[PDB]
Amino acid sequence: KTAKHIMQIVDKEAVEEVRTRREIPEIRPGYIVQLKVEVPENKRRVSIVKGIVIARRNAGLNSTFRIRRLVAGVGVESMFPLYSPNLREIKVLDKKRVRRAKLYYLRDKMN
Amino acid sequence: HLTMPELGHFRAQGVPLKRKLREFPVTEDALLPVGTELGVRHFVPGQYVDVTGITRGKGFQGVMKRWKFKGGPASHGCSKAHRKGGSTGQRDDPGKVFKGRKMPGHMGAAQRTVKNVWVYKIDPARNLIWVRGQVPGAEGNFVFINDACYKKPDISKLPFPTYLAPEDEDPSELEPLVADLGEVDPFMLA
Amino acid sequence: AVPKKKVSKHKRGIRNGPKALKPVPVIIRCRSCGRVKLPHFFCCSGERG
Amino acid sequence: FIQMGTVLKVVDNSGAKKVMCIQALKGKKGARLGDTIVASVKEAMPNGKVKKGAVVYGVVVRAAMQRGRVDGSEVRFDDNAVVLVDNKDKKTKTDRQPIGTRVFGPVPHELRKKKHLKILALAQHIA
Amino acid sequence: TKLRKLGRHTGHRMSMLRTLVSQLVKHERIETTITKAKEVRRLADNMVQLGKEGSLDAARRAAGFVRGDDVIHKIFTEFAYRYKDRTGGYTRMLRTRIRVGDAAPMAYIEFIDRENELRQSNPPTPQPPQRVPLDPWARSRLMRQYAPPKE
Amino acid sequence: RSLKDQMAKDPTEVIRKAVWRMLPTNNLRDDRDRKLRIFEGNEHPFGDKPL
RNA sequence: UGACUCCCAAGAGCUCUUAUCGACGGAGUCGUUUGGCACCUCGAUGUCGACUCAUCACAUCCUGGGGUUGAAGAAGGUCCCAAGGGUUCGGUUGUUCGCCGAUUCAAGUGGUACGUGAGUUGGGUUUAGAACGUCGUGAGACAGUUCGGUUCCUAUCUACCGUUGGUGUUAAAGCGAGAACUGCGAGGAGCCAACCCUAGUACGAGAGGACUGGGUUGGGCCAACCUAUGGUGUACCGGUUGUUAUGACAAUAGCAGCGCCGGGAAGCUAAGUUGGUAUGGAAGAACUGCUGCUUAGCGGGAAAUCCUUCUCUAUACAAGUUCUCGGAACAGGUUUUAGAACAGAACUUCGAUAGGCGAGAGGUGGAAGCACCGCGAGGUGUGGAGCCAUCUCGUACUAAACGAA
RNA sequence: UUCCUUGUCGCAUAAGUAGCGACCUGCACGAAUGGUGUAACGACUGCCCCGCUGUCUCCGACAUGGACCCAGUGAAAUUGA
Ligand SMILES: [K+]
Ligand SMILES: [K+]
Ligand SMILES: [K+]
Ligand SMILES: [K+]
Ligand SMILES: [K+]
Ligand SMILES: [K+]
Ligand SMILES: [K+]
Ligand SMILES: [K+]
Ligand SMILES: [K+]
Ligand SMILES: [K+]
Ligand SMILES: [K+]
Ligand SMILES: [K+]
Ligand SMILES: [K+]
Ligand SMILES: [K+]
Ligand SMILES: [Mg+2]
Ligand SMILES: [Mg+2]
Ligand SMILES: [Mg+2]
Ligand SMILES: [Mg+2]
Ligand SMILES: [Mg+2]
Ligand SMILES: [Mg+2]
Ligand SMILES: [Mg+2]
Ligand SMILES: [Mg+2]
Ligand SMILES: [Mg+2]
Ligand SMILES: [Mg+2]
Ligand SMILES: [Mg+2]
Ligand SMILES: [Mg+2]
Ligand SMILES: [Mg+2]
Ligand SMILES: [Mg+2]
Ligand SMILES: [Mg+2]
Ligand SMILES: [Mg+2]
Ligand SMILES: [Mg+2]
Ligand SMILES: [Mg+2]
Ligand SMILES: [Mg+2]
Ligand SMILES: [Mg+2]
Ligand SMILES: [Mg+2]
Ligand SMILES: [Mg+2]
Ligand SMILES: [Mg+2]
Ligand SMILES: [Mg+2]
Ligand SMILES: [Mg+2]
Ligand SMILES: [Mg+2]
Ligand SMILES: [Mg+2]
Ligand SMILES: [Mg+2]
Ligand SMILES: [Mg+2]
Ligand SMILES: [Mg+2]
Ligand SMILES: [Mg+2]
Ligand SMILES: [Mg+2]
Ligand SMILES: [Mg+2]
Ligand SMILES: [Mg+2]
Ligand SMILES: [Mg+2]
Ligand SMILES: [Mg+2]
Ligand SMILES: [Mg+2]
Ligand SMILES: [Mg+2]
Ligand SMILES: [Mg+2]
Ligand SMILES: [Mg+2]
Ligand SMILES: [Mg+2]
Ligand SMILES: [Mg+2]
Ligand SMILES: [Mg+2]
Ligand SMILES: [Mg+2]
Ligand SMILES: [Mg+2]
Ligand SMILES: [Mg+2]
Ligand SMILES: [Mg+2]
Ligand SMILES: [Zn+2]
Repeated sequence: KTAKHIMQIVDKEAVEEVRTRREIPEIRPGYIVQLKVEVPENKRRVSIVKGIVIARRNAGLNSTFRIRRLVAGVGVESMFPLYSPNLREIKVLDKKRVRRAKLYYLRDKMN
Repeated sequence: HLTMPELGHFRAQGVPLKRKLREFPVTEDALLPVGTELGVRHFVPGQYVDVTGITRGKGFQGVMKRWKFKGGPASHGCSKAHRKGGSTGQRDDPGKVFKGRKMPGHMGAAQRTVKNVWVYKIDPARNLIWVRGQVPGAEGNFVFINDACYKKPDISKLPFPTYLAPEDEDPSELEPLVADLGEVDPFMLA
Repeated sequence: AVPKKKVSKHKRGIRNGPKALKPVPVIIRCRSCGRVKLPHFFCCSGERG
Repeated sequence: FIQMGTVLKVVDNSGAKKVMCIQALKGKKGARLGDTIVASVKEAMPNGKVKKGAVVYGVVVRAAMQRGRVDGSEVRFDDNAVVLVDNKDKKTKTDRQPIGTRVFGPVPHELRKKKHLKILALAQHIA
Repeated sequence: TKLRKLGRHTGHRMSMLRTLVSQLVKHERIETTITKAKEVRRLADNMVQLGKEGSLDAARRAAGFVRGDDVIHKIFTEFAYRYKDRTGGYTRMLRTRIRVGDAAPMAYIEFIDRENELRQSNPPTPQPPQRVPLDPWARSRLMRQYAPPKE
Repeated sequence: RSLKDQMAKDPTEVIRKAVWRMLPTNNLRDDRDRKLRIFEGNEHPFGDKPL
């Protein structure tokens, strides 16, 4: 119990450390977000990524979210850690009305 | 919480009552007096350590989980031998099963060591060490940390025989120490 | 698989040896109802219930 | 995992349209994103460099199986696609010459670390 | 919490637990196996807490578990008044005997703070307001102690 | 193990093994091995005994 | 007979017998081939192949170390040393074998009842049905083909994998215990490739192109772990079909073997993530040199051998060591990070061990009631609402010493 | 129905002792022990393709019933010692 309590304390402090240096907006399923992603594998190449949030998981500093988009006609799904330092900027562009927390039916959608 | 013999051992050594005891072999110059407090500043961030603990228990286990045996087919006539070990020897020469034949039995809850475990961060205020990757054992169980044998740490950098803090030292004033990674970007020279 | 030989009384006695019953170390007797019982067994409430 | 029997789309202009993987060049379980496979051509255009039934090498540029990245990110594509590369010179076990001259569709960031630099140079979209 | 299977499939298990809680509310004390009582105590406490909440939503949730109009009325009137200031722990279970026939250990389980309860309960004590806990490091600093002089 | 390595390791075992297989194989053998006290040097603790 | 080793050396090798070979003829070794015998078993020792699990020998396929070359270098040939670790997936065929395709550092040869059916299969063969060809007057036959054709056993002993109970180990309490060790001894671990630098250097006319040393990235194998990812998550949340019931409304419950769909934390798990694939010493294989001066001695010397890292280990009977206790240790109860039982570990009332209650996190996704819009299905607001599998924190209300035991 | 034989050629596959189409050298086809075809039909025996999948790469989680444990009752083959 004390071990898990220590993990929770350290995670809470780590999350509050990040949120006082960078601005991270609230991200929900169905949100159209645009973000700039630095990929350190590809010589730290920065690209702009835009898509609809289809999934989210709240796990403290290791919270994740998933983005579905079309790139040159091919559907590309990307999962990002929310507090990753390689996300330079996150903007929320639009909010679609959805009824659920996971939108995996969008993969079977024609568009 | 203690039996009377253990309580008497602590009483006659003149030390406060402890939950876990472990003995470490040392050289003669590395001895410390009874009652010396050891903190996380024994280790230097960036060094490698060996971590020993009792692994996760798995109970009684079959050959497929315990030894990665392949088992049998799920169809094509196979009769009640889907997860079994198959043959356990040869016929009459040797006429016996050899020692060490991999069979079902208890798995896990055993002592194992992970070598060359990298120390990322030292937090001396809370006596916490951040160390990269997995460590054997359950949460809340005890592990034992030594210098790494394979990647031996630098002799001139280790606090010997231990880090001896002054008593005029505040718990609030110590800041965490992170391993120095250098100034050469590993993603930009490739 | 069948037994190859009859089991002797010696081997049967050796097998059944550890399966002998042992006495219970602690026995409680209630002074009111007289029930003989193990610890953590309820028999009686006190008076002025 | 891309393995023996996997049918892949061909997303360059080498003339082939569909291949079936023979093996992954590395890995017991098969090929992930960025790996090189041996394949045989199942469908080809009538006028192209590569004919039906030929044994070819191809670099996986789109994969339906998710692939993790160094900072915890993941990427996943809808289908499985290859770009055909030269296999006549078998002593050059490094960055191989693409057969075609154009690459259609998105291309993973993984090609730089796996040293598929010519395909990365030929690509228009990187995901 | 370890939720026991009791050798029954889910429909049978939940039907039996609902029937047992209803019989416990009706009779105020029943005898069953120790394992079944360790399962029944949590659900009986949940039913009492639903009666203490007292709303229409609580009544509809409780009517989906317990059986009988007398049981739901007893829960929402008599138990609601009786356990009004008791925080939790509305039930007591005590091992009694070994059953002939299958050597099952048996236990009484009863609602407390009533006439002819098995033991006298503690008075209903309201909980103190929520304390902010100390850090595990401050607590560990305060937990250090030596052996008492007994030699 | 060679005789040279055994002599380097523990030379008393050489004598103990030579004597052991020269004794009859019965239940008295280990009692007789108990009486065989071998020392690598000139020093032994039985100086108060009638040697 | 077969396989392998050796002796001779005509001849081939431009010259040159033995770098590579080797006619005519000889000597052996092994016990895998084809055979010979008929000693065991006919009051039964169940086939070939596949699967699973292996283990041994070395006459070595790869990796490691060498001598020689008809060895410039690269690539090889040949022989010696070496069994530590390895030695692929597919197409046809019942096939072993073998061919073919794609690979690989390599895709070794043999023994183990041609290892392994009280461990799996049952495709071939080798009962009874049927057909073709052929042979037979015929009933039938084939060592030819073809389609079909019951695979029993609850483990007593040895062996082996695990887990405990007792017991010897004079001690001074006729001694009984709790901890912490040491390790006689045993087991495990032992791999390889590609690229880059050294270096387009050495070598070579050129084309080509190193040894040595050091890095990086992979593959395989092994040891763990669950933060995140994926799967699952049958007493969580929501949607929904048929029916029965609570008279109806409203809100639910049972069953459709989670009724069916969409999600899902913990836990488990790999498809995920980590950690190893060392170091140092000793003795030394082929081989290599130095000293001698005929007996020898000494130095160097490999993925091999022995210690060292890792795991077990005092029933290690010469039975070990240290600290402590003496109404000690157990037992019982609540549990669990542990678990078949047993065992371990926590807690056992001057107590957070479990339940309950309260708060928060997490999941789901917007409860009911009421109001407004609409003829209506329905929509909007109140309102990140309501609910609760788990996790943390607070709290003795219940059960653990409620043991006035 | 062909021993030699996995005959040879063609289609097909990355690769096909299979299958289909040829050829004729029919070991040892052949005309009511019928010859050659044939729409429809077959729980008959082959071959190929699409769909689909834990058949497999490579196995994992969960659920019920046994196996485990306690209390009742209580067999079997076998057995020179
Ligand atoms: K022989
Ligand atoms: K016979
Ligand atoms: K070699
Ligand atoms: K050589
Ligand atoms: K073998
Ligand atoms: K068999
Ligand atoms: K047998
Ligand atoms: K026996
Ligand atoms: K999970
Ligand atoms: K629902
Ligand atoms: K219904
Ligand atoms: K014929
Ligand atoms: K006819
Ligand atoms: K039929
Ligand atoms: Mg397998
Ligand atoms: Mg399987
Ligand atoms: Mg059967
Ligand atoms: Mg089965
Ligand atoms: Mg024998
Ligand atoms: Mg955990
Ligand atoms: Mg002895
Ligand atoms: Mg013979
Ligand atoms: Mg017989
Ligand atoms: Mg040899
Ligand atoms: Mg050379
Ligand atoms: Mg071998
Ligand atoms: Mg096929
Ligand atoms: Mg085959
Ligand atoms: Mg055999
Ligand atoms: Mg064999
Ligand atoms: Mg057998
Ligand atoms: Mg069987
Ligand atoms: Mg058959
Ligand atoms: Mg005839
Ligand atoms: Mg047949
Ligand atoms: Mg069988
Ligand atoms: Mg030893
Ligand atoms: Mg594993
Ligand atoms: Mg996980
Ligand atoms: Mg987690
Ligand atoms: Mg997940
Ligand atoms: Mg209604
Ligand atoms: Mg019903
Ligand atoms: Mg019915
Ligand atoms: Mg049901
Ligand atoms: Mg679901
Ligand atoms: Mg799920
Ligand atoms: Mg020498
Ligand atoms: Mg040396
Ligand atoms: Mg002893
Ligand atoms: Mg236990
Ligand atoms: Mg609690
Ligand atoms: Mg939420
Ligand atoms: Mg609802
Ligand atoms: Mg034939
Ligand atoms: Mg062909
Ligand atoms: Mg034909
Ligand atoms: Mg005829
Ligand atoms: Mg006729
Ligand atoms: Mg006819
Ligand atoms: Mg019984
Ligand atoms: Zn009584």
